[PDB]
Amino acid sequence: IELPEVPSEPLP
Amino acid sequence: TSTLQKAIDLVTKATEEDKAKNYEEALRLYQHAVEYFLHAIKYEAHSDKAKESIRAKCVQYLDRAEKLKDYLR
Repeated sequence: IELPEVPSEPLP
Repeated sequence: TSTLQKAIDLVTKATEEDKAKNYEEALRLYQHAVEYFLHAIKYEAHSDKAKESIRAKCVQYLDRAEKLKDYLR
């Protein structure tokens, strides 16, 4: 099982 | 296509949209991905470590969707 990691963007 | 596979597919795109500054599109995909993930652990059988992985990522995806919809609104 290999899941992705949400992108840590500089959004509000 | 497996339920989990779909979950990953939807989330994968969601991340791409988030990068493209598509909070709206990303948010929609995030909520969808989570839905499939939860359905996989419930409707599909998997080891404990697997479930924990889904439950952990699930809360991560939703949290992102929450904040996204938070400032968006």
